[PDB]
Amino acid sequence: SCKAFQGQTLREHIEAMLAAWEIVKNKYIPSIIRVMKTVGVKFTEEDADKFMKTLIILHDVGKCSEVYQKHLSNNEPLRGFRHELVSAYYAYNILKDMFKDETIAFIGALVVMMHHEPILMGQIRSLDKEELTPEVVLDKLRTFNGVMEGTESFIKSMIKEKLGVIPKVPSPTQEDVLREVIRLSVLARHRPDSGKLRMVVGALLIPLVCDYKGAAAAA
Amino acid sequence: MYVRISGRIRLNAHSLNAQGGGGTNYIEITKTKVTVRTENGWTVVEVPAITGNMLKHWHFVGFVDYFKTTPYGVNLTERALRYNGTRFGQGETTATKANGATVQLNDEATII
Amino acid sequence: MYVRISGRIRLNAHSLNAQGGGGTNYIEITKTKVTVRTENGWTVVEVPAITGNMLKHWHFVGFVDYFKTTPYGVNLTERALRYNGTRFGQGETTATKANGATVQLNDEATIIKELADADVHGFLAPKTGRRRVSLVKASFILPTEDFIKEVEGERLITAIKHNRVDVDEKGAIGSSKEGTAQMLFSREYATGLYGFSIVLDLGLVGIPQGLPVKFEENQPRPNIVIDPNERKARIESALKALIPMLSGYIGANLARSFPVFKVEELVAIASEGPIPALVHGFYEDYIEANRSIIKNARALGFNIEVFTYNVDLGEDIEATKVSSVEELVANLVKMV
Amino acid sequence: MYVRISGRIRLNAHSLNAQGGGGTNYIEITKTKVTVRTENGWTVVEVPAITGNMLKHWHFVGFVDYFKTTPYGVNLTERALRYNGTRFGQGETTATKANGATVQLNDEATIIKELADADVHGFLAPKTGRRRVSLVKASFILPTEDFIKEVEGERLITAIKHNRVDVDEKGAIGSSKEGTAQMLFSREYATGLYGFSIVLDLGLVGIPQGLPVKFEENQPRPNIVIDPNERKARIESALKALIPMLSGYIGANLARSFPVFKVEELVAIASEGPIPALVHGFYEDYIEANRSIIKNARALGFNIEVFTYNVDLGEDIEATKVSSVEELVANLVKM
Amino acid sequence: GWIRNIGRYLSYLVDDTFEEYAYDVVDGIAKARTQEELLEGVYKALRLAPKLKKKAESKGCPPPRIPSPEDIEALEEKVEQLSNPKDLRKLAVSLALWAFASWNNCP
Amino acid sequence: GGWIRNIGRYLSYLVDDTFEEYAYDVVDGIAKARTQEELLEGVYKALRLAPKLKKKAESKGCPPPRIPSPEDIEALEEKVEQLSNPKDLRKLAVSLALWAFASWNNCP
Amino acid sequence: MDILLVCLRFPFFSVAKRSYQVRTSFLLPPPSALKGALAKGLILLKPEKYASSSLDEAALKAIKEIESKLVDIKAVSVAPLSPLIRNAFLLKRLRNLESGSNAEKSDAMRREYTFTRELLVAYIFKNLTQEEKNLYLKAAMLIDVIGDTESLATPVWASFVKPEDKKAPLAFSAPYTEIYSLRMYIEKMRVSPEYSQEEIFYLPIEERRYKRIVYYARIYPPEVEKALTVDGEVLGIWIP
Amino acid sequence: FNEFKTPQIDPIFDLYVAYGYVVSLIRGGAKEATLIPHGASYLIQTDVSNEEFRHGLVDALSSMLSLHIALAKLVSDADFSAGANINNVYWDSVPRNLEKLMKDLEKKRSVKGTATIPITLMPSAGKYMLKHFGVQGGNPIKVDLLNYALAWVGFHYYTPYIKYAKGDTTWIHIYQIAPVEEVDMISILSLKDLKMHLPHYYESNLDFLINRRLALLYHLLHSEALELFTEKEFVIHSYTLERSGNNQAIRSFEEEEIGKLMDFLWKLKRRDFYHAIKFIDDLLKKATEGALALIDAIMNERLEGFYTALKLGKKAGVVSSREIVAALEDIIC
DNA sequence: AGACCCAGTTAAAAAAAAAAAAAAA
Ligand code: NI
Ligand code: NI
Repeated sequence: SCKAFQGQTLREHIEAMLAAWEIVKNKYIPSIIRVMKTVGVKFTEEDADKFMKTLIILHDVGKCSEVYQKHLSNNEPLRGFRHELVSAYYAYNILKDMFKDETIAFIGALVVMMHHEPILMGQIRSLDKEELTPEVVLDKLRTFNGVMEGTESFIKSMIKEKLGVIPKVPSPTQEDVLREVIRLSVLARHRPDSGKLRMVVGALLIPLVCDYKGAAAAA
Repeated sequence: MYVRISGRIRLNAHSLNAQGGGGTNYIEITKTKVTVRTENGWTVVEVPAITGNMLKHWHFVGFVDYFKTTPYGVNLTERALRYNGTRFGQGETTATKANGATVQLNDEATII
Repeated sequence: MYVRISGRIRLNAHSLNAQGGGGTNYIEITKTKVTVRTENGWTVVEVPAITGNMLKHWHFVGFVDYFKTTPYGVNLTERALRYNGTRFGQGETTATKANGATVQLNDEATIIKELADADVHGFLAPKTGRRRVSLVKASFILPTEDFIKEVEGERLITAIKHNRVDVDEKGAIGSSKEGTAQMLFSREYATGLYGFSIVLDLGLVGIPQGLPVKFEENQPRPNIVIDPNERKARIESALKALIPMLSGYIGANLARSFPVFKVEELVAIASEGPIPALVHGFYEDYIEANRSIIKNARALGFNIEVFTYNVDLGEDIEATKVSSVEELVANLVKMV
Repeated sequence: MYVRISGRIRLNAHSLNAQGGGGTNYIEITKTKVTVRTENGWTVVEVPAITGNMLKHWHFVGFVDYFKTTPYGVNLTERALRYNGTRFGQGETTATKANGATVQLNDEATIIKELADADVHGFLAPKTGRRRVSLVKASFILPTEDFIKEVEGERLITAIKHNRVDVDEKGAIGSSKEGTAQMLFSREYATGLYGFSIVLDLGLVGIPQGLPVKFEENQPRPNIVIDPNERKARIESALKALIPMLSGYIGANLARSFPVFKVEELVAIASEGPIPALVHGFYEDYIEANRSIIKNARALGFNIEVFTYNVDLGEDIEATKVSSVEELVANLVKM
Repeated sequence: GWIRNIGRYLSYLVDDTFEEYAYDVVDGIAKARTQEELLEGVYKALRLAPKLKKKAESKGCPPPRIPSPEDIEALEEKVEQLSNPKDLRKLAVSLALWAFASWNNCP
Repeated sequence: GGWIRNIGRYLSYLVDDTFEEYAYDVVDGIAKARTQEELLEGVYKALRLAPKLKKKAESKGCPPPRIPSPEDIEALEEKVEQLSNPKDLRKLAVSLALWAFASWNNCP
Repeated sequence: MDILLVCLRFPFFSVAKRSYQVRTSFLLPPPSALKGALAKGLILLKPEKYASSSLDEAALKAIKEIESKLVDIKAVSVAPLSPLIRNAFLLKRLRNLESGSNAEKSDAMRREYTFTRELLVAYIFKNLTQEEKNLYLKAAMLIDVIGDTESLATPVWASFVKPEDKKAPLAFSAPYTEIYSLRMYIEKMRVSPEYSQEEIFYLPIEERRYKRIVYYARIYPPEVEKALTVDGEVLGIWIP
Repeated sequence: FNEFKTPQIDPIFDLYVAYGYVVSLIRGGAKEATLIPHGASYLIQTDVSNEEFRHGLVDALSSMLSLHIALAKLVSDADFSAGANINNVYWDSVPRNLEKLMKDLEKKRSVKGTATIPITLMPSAGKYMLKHFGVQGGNPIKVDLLNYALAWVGFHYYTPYIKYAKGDTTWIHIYQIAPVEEVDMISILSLKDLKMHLPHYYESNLDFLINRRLALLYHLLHSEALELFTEKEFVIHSYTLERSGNNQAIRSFEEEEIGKLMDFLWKLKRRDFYHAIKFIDDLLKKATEGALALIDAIMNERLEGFYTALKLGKKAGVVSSREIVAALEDIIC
């Protein structure tokens, strides 16, 4: 029930991402395993597959938020809204709900929030000088007022299409979304192992941006 | 030299110094608040008034009019004959001369 | 001579002390709160006010104007002749005189001996770091509390449009992109029964602050660096500087405003010695407070004289009903 | 002798106790925080509060002027007659006087006898010790809480920008590149119904702090180092110097601002013996609390007289109708 | 509330697309120590409003619309209890601020 | 109490569109009146230009222009007579002038 | 066992730390300041035993007598009930006390102060005699200044209250040496005046704010078995 | 657990050494830790004795020396050396102190001496302190080398500062943030992120900065104003230092103008940041009269001044978006 | 106590150069 583009269904985008992962996993999985072990959590190949599929099914979930849905309907300006941040919050919630690990949900939310890295970089470059000091002073999550219930129910079904675990993500208001996304951004920006976190988030980001150069034109 | 004049003058049927109330057509005369006791304390009442800036302009007009007849009336602003009181407006580093030239600002004595 | 004048004067249609608008055409009059009773608890309201430095600078203007006529006008700064109240500016060590001489500021005695601007109105030289407090203390002229009570409360300010009528050389009006030099603005004019108070502590004229008293032979005498004639002339000029105050010169924008003045009521005291400052002609308990102050001062045996205009004072204090300020300053300068 | 005055005074358009921004064109008057009751949490209001240091300095100024205008006032410091305030420091060990003779600071009785300014306003000589607290003290002058509550949300602060119009020798107002001093400074003024409370401990003038009494034949008697005439003259001078403060000399910028001064109400309590300080006029129900102090004044039977000005302080207790501060000081100097 | 529409219909005087630039009316509304003068200022705004409508319909841009009556009702019922000058100044300055904003006048 | 809405309705009907009779002189007279006499003349003239509005509404099919209630006139007279202060008088006159311009329910 | 309880509606005080270029003050008056004020009152009453060659040693012996009559060094306590706040005052204070540098050397020091409304001050004694109890009761008044002379003090009333041994939360100061198990404040206020030792005091006063500042008030008092009642409310004074 | 004890000196320097402690602990791990504020104690609860505290401290000190070397006797542009320090002597005392710390705390051994305390770390610091009559020949107050280094790292990394010098005069305004009830590592790292506005940002902006207050507002524009994240609200204490003619002193220790300016900025840019940034930048660039008008509307708060600023906005070609005036009205209340 | 001190200092040593993803177009 979610929509990714103005004339493209988000379910088709999800299945295209899944097919791309299924065809590039043999090439891309060992570096992911190594970096995620370097994060500090041990895991198996099936655990890595489950983690990355939960990441993929929520790569652009925030696209079916109310603001971006209205933008898809009619060309109303986004006014600085970004779907990755809501996607980061969703990824953090479902990741932490069934993995019971704080750092795994942390890295997943950070990498999913960096899916649209260069639009964010361009928005920062036009506006002030520093990047993602808290939601560019409330600008990133300003016009966002909520999401349609059915849309989120959709990804719940997507969860059922990945695994039998029930997703217990709460209804996203403004305050909780702000709190979680600020925690994520601040922890990423300032932390003694910032270099290691940047390396691992880039390693997880490479498969996410692998969706360009042909696989994005069709969608 | 120094002369101070005052007095009372009776006026009637004058729209002298009317602001206009902005761009609207209802031209309203200048009004200023004054204090009159009326045996009940110095109450404030809005009364028609005439700005002293207008008196300055009309004194300028009379001065140039009576300086035209003087044999030494050449030493006057170009706008003086124009009946324009604008002296050294926006972006004016020189003085307009009635002879058809310009005056450079170097000293107040030269200007006067 | 220590003198203190105060009183209440009607005033209207004056643009004194414009705030300047902060760069906008609509320049507004300076206003201050007055905290009027309004028949109940103290309620504050902001009404037009006249700054104290306005009064001090116009006293300086009258002072220099009266030195212009008097023979003892050579011992003055040429900056004063420019109607400029600046003492020495900033970053300036040596000052210039009216005759064109240069005076060093290192020693205060040298400044005081051949000057009066730095004596009557004080001075501050940051370069030398030498400061002398003025003998002229000027209060703020505010509409009285009873006036506010009887007018309840308004803005007390009228906005009047003023325009420039500049045209080009041909006699035409266009936009500023071609060279038009006319431009709009507006002015604020105020009114009310204002009240003023001025203190001339003119007992330190010609007296340096570093060594105020000599005590060479162990007896009290002021350290006057000038002859008594010059000091007397300076005192007379300073007192005569009050003549414009009650007639036509208090504020600024005199060319277009020329604030309208009349001596509604006045009271001045002098004793050639330390005296209480008069309560401002602003407060409700004004005349009673003045009567009590004068009767208490005269009950102590002091040789204080008080002169009142358009007020009965206390119908028992020996104070002659004066006629104007000219004879007031005349008697205050011929009393010694 | 021992005097405690307090009350309410309404002041308008005064730049007393400024800061100047530390060297900026904008001059910042003192602004403090006052906590008051508004039945929705103890609210805090930013309102100016005039310090007691200005009151002490103006008492100093009036005192030195009254000695200047008094033939009996000779023992004064020439570097303190310029309203300096500073009297002694560790860098010097000799007191300088307006005459050609100095004071050797080897003892405390000698400095008490030979300098009245060091008596009334105290002094401090770290080189030779022998400190002496200032006899006259003053409190901070801030608007009363009842007035702030009844004026609800208000800051009581206004600023008027003044300027200097200095012009060089040439008849033209130049820029900063020419050397002119045509520049603005924003003087910040204040209004409101301030409260004052000042203590005058004039019972120790000419009385050394170390030995207030002699006690040789075991009878109570003050140790007056000087003759009673000089002590009486000092009392008269101090009570007369209180007059400029209560009349027109409060704060700073007097030559420019001259705060419009008139006492709205005043309560004073005077006695020969020490008396507790009267409650500051800031509080709402302090006048009745003042009566409590009167009860304390009646706790041990003190010969205390109370002067009222635009107040009653009850009816059962004795009071004195005073029409102006000069009448109050006349009553004080009567005894 | 009821500030959006009054600000939108008051900003037309100072708007660039209208070459009359009634700065004086907005100046009078802005710093008004008493209610009567800010009321006079908004009255002058409403009096110039037909001129703005006429020039808008002559140029081609959509004509401005008179403020809704409920806005006037709210303004009248709020202006009466302006016992303290502070709230009156707050309202006048808020109106002046909303008189300076960007609006979609001529597409 | 009550005079506000009815005065607004009538003054709008006098000033609003779909009438081609735009009388602003009466509105200016009501507004700029330091004394009460000229405010009364202005409101009287506004009330007098009732038959024109009624005839035009009947001719062009517009709803009839409602006339202010007599109690509204009562309240007007009481507050004009009981308020000798020019301040409140000016406030009332300018309030009426403000209510002269209102976008009420015009002709469909 | 009696407690000398005094009410003073003083506006301000200034008691700074080892501070220079600024004088930040304590939130509550220190015991040393209270003892000095009481010694000043005693001297003002009658210098029959406080009069001697020098004022310094006279004050020293007065403070010694006060400490002797008090139970211990950290005995006198202070407790506010009104919200007190800390503000800043810039005054030109002379700094001639430095090495040389003439005597008129003055700089604009930020001599900040603490505003308040009303505080209670309790003195602990050792069953002093009736004559001495009256002398101290009349010495409880005459507190005409607290801290520096720029800010004065004014007592309202004085009383002799009893501990009455009732369990209630406390509000007065207490040393932190013995109070460990008890929103909490703690600093050093130099309980021993210096006239030419190591301890830390605790205060049950929090920070709070209004917009961006701190106005100090009291919340969540600890539990102490020793407390009394006065003026309709309940206060608590620690007893060694 | 260890319950790291912290001595009590003053709730400015003590909060600085607490910031040093917490940053050293968060550097290198220290999970399941908290900061308990006790008015002035500011203690830490962490389950470690001493491994990662050393690791984080040495990492932070290495970063300190690297930044000092990169910035430019051994004067540099570093915040802990000359970016906030007002004394020229500090510009040479800091390098030698850091070199001594490097020579001391690198071979797993404790410190052996002490050091002086500066005005920036503690405004109540000075070589002249009176005891009964006068001052001593030295300075009785001393700070341990470890405490000094932790205070330095907390000052440079956590508390923000605004620097503006006009030819001879130099102004530095440091506004430290303190808790009231409780904080956490999320709050600590948020406060670390609050540290911005690198020392040297002056290329041409001074041409319109002129007034100190205007420069302070412009530099606070690029700062951050969000504190509701931490689940606990904070407080700010600001102190200023001036140097006119090489004379350094204190003229402001507890002043509200920084606080009210910060609140006004937070309540203005909450409804947008792009339009607010554009508006403030344009008025600072060309509508200098509007900038002074806005500062006069904040300093000595008067609402009408805002309008005049908006007036100059039309003189500056500002877009004047819909949400800016809504935020201003919300500020008006 | 007392001195100062507070910003530009300028001979052979070592590598060469295109996306299409969606922002207040
Ligand atoms: Ni995406
Ligand atoms: Ni994608």
